[PDB]
Amino acid sequence: PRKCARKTR
Amino acid sequence: LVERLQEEKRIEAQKRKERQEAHLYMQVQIVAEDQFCGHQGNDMYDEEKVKYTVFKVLKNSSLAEFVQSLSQTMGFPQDQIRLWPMQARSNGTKRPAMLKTMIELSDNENPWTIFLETVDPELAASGATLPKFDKDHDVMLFLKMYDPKTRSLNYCGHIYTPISCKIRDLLPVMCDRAGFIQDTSLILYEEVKPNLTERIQDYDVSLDKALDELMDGDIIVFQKDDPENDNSELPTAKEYFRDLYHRVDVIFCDKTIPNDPGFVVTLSNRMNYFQVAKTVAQRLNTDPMLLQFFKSQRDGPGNPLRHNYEGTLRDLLQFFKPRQPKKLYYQQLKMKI
Ligand SMILES: [Cl-]
Ligand SMILES: [Cl-]
Ligand SMILES: [Cl-]
Repeated sequence: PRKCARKTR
Repeated sequence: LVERLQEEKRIEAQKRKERQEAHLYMQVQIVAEDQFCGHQGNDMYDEEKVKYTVFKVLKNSSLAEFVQSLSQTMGFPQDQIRLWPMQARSNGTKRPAMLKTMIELSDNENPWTIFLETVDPELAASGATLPKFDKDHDVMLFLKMYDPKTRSLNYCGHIYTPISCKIRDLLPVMCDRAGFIQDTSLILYEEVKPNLTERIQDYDVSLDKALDELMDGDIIVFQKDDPENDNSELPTAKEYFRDLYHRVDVIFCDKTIPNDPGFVVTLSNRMNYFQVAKTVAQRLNTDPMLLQFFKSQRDGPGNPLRHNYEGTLRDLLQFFKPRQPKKLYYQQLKMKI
């Protein structure tokens, strides 16, 4: 499992 | 005069060399966890109220240089600190992010602010150390406990956990940091951004799946499920953050008392004339009718506000800049003649 690299909302 | 007139030339000489050089330098603002305690708002601290350690650093200097200057200045070993640059995001949050020239690392930002994790010097005196962090398999999270009785937030520090860990597996720690018994029933939220506080329903899934858009510096808010608080004015963290989003502190100066420092009233952006007037009256032990408010301009009272005004407090305050302290002038009218 992984973290996202950037938020988008 | 003779040697006095040389020093006035030396000062203009040194102060102009510094004016020219100042583009080569950048501010780095170091903020420390102790500044997060007590913060009642969104994200980790108030930009305005927080206290920084300030570094003047060559834009093209290296990180290792900074770290060294840092560890030696702050008094920590180089391997007992971790840097978490603060990152302003599109969604209106600023968060610690993960971590060549300093200026390129700051993404051209200046002042650059950095959350400096260190070990508590008290706990390090008894063998505590900087926990390691698998930048790929671990995630750093921030914890807040909301108390509906007092309607307050209580910072509960941070944690390092494997991303693959179940939400349920973190409950023991939240319970403990909050001073609650193990297996106390908790309601959990992701503080996403201002006015968005999403409940976490499935506790039996990994952190990757439980929070939307999982990143380091994400914030989980939790609270008891105490029945005494259904009663409360803001029963949940969700409702608390909504109240907060629409919240604004306004300063009221009596135009007739020149230089009146005024007093601060906490209002809502979605109030109307009646609501504004009535609140301010209850503070002054007077009738709303007897209050005339004046619009905002310049500095000084503007045109008089008419009591049939149909707008909102937002509308009245829409010409104030982010850092500008929100003030409105009023005055009192006579009861009889
Ligand atoms: Cl809204
Ligand atoms: Cl209201
Ligand atoms: Cl008129």
